Amino acid sequence: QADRRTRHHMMVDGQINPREWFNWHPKEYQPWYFDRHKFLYEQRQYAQFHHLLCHQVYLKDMLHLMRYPEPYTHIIDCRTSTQKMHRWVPHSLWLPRDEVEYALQLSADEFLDMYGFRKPDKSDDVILLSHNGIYSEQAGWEWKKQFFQHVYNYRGGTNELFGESYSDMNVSDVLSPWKGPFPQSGVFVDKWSKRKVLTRTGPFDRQYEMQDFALPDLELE
Amino acid sequence: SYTPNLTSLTNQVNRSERLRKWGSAGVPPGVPRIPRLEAKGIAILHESPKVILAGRSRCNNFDSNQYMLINKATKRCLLVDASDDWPDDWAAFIGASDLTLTHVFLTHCHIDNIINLNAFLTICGSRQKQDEIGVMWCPAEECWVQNFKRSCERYGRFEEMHQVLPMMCRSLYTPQHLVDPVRNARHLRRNDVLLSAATNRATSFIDFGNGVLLYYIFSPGHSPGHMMLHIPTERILFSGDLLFFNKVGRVDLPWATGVRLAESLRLLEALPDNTVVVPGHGRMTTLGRERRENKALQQCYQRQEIGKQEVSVGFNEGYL
Amino acid sequence: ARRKWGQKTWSPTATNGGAAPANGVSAQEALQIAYRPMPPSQTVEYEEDFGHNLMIHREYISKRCRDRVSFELSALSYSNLELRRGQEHLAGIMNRERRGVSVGASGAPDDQVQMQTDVDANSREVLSARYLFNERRLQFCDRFQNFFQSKLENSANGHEKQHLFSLMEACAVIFGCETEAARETYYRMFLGLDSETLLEEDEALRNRIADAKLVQRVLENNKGNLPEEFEEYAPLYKAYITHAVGKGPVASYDISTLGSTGLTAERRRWRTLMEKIVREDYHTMTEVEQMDAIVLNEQLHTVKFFDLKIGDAIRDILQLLQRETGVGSSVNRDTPVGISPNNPERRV
Amino acid sequence: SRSTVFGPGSLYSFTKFGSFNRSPTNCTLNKRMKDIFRLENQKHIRNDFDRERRYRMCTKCGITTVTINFNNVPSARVGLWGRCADDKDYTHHRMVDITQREYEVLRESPVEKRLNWWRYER
Amino acid sequence: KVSKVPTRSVIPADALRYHPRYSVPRKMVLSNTFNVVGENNRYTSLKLILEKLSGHVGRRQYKMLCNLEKHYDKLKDEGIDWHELKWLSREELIVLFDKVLHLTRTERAALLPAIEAKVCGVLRQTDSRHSTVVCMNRGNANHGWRCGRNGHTNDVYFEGKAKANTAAL
Amino acid sequence: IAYEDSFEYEEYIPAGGSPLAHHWTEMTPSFSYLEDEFFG
Amino acid sequence: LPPSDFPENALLKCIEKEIEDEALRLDKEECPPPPPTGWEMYHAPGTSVFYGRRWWLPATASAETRATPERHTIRVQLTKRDPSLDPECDVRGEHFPFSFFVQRALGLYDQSIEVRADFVDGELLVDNVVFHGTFKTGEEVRYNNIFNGYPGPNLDEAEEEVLDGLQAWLAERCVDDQFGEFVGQYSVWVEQQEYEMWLKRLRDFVAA
Ligand SMILES: [Zn+2]
Ligand SMILES: [Zn+2]
Ligand SMILES: [Zn+2]
Ligand SMILES: [Zn+2]
Repeated sequence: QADRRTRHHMMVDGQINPREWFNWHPKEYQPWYFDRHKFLYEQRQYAQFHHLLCHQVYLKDMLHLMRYPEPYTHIIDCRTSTQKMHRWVPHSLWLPRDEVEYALQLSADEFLDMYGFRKPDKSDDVILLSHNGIYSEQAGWEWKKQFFQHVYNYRGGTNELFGESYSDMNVSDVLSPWKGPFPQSGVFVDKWSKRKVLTRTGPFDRQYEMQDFALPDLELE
Repeated sequence: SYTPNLTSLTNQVNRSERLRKWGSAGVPPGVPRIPRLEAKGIAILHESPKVILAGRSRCNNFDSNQYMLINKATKRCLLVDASDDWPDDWAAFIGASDLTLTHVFLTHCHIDNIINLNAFLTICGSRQKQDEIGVMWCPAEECWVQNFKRSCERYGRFEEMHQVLPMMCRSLYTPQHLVDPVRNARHLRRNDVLLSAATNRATSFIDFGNGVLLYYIFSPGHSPGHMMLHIPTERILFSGDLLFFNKVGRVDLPWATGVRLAESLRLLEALPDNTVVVPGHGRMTTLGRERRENKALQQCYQRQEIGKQEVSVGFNEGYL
Repeated sequence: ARRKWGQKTWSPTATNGGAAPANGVSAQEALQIAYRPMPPSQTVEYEEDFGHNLMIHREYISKRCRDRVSFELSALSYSNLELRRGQEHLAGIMNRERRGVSVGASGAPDDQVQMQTDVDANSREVLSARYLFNERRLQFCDRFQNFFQSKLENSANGHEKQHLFSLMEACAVIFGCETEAARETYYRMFLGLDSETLLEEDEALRNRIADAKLVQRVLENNKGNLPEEFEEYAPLYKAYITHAVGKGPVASYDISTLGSTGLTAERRRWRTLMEKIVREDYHTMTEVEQMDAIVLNEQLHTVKFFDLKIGDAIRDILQLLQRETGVGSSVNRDTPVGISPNNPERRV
Repeated sequence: SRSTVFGPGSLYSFTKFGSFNRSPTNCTLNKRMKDIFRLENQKHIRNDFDRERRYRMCTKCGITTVTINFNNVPSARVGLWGRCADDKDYTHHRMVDITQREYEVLRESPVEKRLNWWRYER
Repeated sequence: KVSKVPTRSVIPADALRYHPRYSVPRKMVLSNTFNVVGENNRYTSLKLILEKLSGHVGRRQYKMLCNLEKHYDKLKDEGIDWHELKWLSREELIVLFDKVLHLTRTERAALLPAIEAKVCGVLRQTDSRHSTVVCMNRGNANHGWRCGRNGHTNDVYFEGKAKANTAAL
Repeated sequence: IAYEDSFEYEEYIPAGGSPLAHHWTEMTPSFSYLEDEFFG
Repeated sequence: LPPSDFPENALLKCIEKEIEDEALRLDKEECPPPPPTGWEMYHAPGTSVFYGRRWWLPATASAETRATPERHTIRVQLTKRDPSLDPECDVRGEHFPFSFFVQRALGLYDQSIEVRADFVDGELLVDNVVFHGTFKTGEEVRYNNIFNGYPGPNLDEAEEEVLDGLQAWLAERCVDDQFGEFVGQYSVWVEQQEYEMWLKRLRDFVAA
């Protein structure tokens, strides 16, 4: 807390030296729409995985499968922390997220030995849950990595079913303000390009765009 | 300008800048060719017992100038910064003067200097058909040779895009082509010299003939390799883009450093004041008038006197 | 001595071409520039004698840098694994440089081909993704098509079709070349069929065959029942045998060597077919060559669309972020929001 | 620019400028010109004895190399301009160690004599 | 002859400033809204000073934590100006800060350097028509805390425009 | 030694002032304490 | 210097080079610069402070019976500068600060009038007049603080009768522009003699 100054060496250009060395150029980056309100994997940095997003099953589908279950629509819990689970979703099986990339590599007999329930067939419907729908989304990506044709995700599984207020506790790794990053300590590039990459135009909380080239606008004046 | 990647296309500030600069069009209008109207003739600037300087001002819409040195004895001419929208007056001038074009000097390889270079070489070699013309240039401008197409993209020079530059062809400094045993117009150019950045007053010259020596000076800041011509017997300094009338060259282009431009202005203080400096753009001046009345040199020497270790001078709006 | 700011001590000239003579430098002058006084505690010197001539190599890497300098700038290899990999990493960087100049700029005018590309901003369809040929290559292209239209119009995907188009287009680029050094770079761009990589695959094949005879020698001498093409299994069998008897801590699980005997036989059959069309010897083809021509035509058709599909994927993201925000609008929906479309209790 | 960040053609790519000649097509020189440009005949290493020397021989192109102070500076860039048997890279050498005495008797011989000495002698 | 470049021994640091043409920049005259000092024109100098005291500061862009822009509306609702804020005594500032403004002890600490120096709230002319430049010179009591330089004489609200005309406002 | 007979006037190095740190003569690495072990 | 035993051969050979060319140069003087008359120059070999000292007798009118002798003392501290801020910060200007004590007739900071002057660009710039000890006003005012004593106002802001009376008091004491030139000359010789001792003492430390 208390507004720690950060140990990065970014700086705005002064009022004395000319603007030079335009084979790198920082400018302010402003996109069209806000993405911070959206789901975490519906944001801007995950757009390329947009076709990898699992189809959504909703609350009413989950209540209908609670009341009237199907033999091959497998409800699977993807929550990892055993200290944060307090209730049982009906007709659910426990396959925690951090083991999924190993779990689908097993045979059916090894799946039965290492989890106590049968391995789902690749044509069976699989429905995944988590606290917010984040561990279930990564698990759905791991389930779609293998050739599983029908994989669905209930976004906000436990927190809407049981009414809890929990989270999957995703870190989203951001450097500590004592950790000095790469381009300050290094002779990987020449001194002009090193000074021109480390400069920015404005405060260092917003996003910027780095230009690899620039030509002078001779047609203005 | 630059390559349109994913970040440049999803940026709203890019569309805001392209609306602010160019209005509702959004695309920059290029730098077009000067038409046959509003074009002036070639002027003979200087006549001397040794050489003759013949030039033409505002030969581009970059507002550059085209100069040629003529040796009175050997009948050999030399173009410097070959960029004229009509290199048909120059070939007719050379043919009606009974001159031989042997080399073309290039200060730096920006688009305001090498836009019509293949046209110069092709038309002058075609007139020589009724030994080819060599090119004298600095290899650091290699980094500006490869972006000749991109600069032809942004300034609307589409007919000069798909043209292999003669500085890119195989010279004597390069490995040779291993052709099938069963051509030499483009495979090898024996007349090509590469200037060295170690320029001195002893041996860094070109023997123009009749005892006239042209000392090339390595002076970066506007370009990584920028070569002035100095003729001390004629008091003539072809500066190129380093120094102009009451202004200096730009630094707001790539591979341009302000402290290199300051060192390039500082390596010019040993010439006399009656040396006529001849710039690539605009009107010509003298070095004494630039020592007295140019504010960029005043700022450079004032920053040097007050104690700046890295003096950085340079223009951000001017000539390319 | 110690210098002062603004005060310089003038020194006389040597009067030998200045500091760097532009006219030239003799052998005895350049001998002193060769064996320049580097500090020998941090300097490596190396010379190789190759018959007539010899080449000197001296590198000095300073002491105030080795904690901050990049591993690529100061290529220090403190192990034999770093020696073999650091040389092979610097192998391809140098080899792409000395090969890439033969077809781009500083190449022969018959060795430079360009592609024209145009992608529609709305429909995202590639229009005119052609090559820019000359008049000599287009005569080869219509010599290809007039022969194959005369063979495939009587029997048998429509009338206006180009038979084996991505095979002859890859062979027309190689045909119009005049330098063999620029010919092998196009063979590398077309699925890596150059003689540099094919002799690399032939070296690893003969190394696996020589290892297959060694495992065959061990298993016969120990016992005194095998797979068919044992040279593919022999890197995996020998990695266990050295692990079993005690000399080696790792056995191998890499199955990339399996199928390589039939794979490298197909690559040299692909290369021999590519040379057969350049010399215009396509007027008779064996049935083994006709199966290879159909396979290689579809393999060469998808390698020229690698960059165009990269830009196609970025154009997907461009039209994605321009979509209407929210879950959608009720005007443009076939399904209610809070349920699946396949729900039995759909219409309340 | 961003196209020249990762090699080939990067900033610190020291092989983008050019290659060596590696050919007998020019400068036919004698044995004295080889002796004056020996590494071992220079003054600064003639009185240097604590750095380690390694004498190796290629069995493919037949070159003789000597490397000094490689244990302190093991640069992988050393010998990158080697250009083995037929315009091949210096990853194709397969060097074998030779002693100091048999380096001197093999340094004067041409490459075919070195390869014949390796294959049919010793 | 080699002419020396004319320099100076003692030069002010304002002359070290950069211009892209190495020349004197254009000083465009302010818009027609500033011709008469009115209630719409009075508090534009107070708004920009509170805007700069809350924004980012320095080459490292240090964000000011205390937002002094929230007190701009209650300052102009009372009818007090930035030039009228400098005329208030010490006892009139404790009444203004505690009762009306409810300025906290850290928000009072970020505003007090602007009141200690008696900054002249005169909009300087600039190269654009919309000017965000306030003269940061210290004011004197003889010239109405307007610093008395460049024509800021005791009623000048904007550079290039008329006086205050206190009989109207 | 006058200025016109100097090594700095052989190149275009000026007579007095700040040293041209990006000139090729100032970028040239000098080791004069090892000069007697190489060129002697 | 064998490289197996001594890994610091890049520094020990460079410092042996720097011993000789600092002695083989002919621009240096072996003798100290000659001080003006009366002044005796002390300097400890390890420190960077050198002291000047002379006795003096003022001009005393005939109404007074006796002229008391004075004690003039010069204290010069060598100027320090930080090279870590270069080439970012500007070149720091060379100036020679010194102290001038005046004691009537036993240390430096008891009953002494201390005046600080700066020799910059060929002229003296008198900055402050610091008092130490109990002095007479008009009562007794004691300045017993030696580190944070009241140094007086700067003379740019001081009153005009204070200025012209002080310069008449300073020109009578033979402290002027020619005296400050010697302090600029003696401190250059002192720093040069300390630098060759610094190079000698560094070679004993690194080689050990
Ligand atoms: Zn230019
Ligand atoms: Zn120009
Ligand atoms: Zn070899
Ligand atoms: Zn003001």
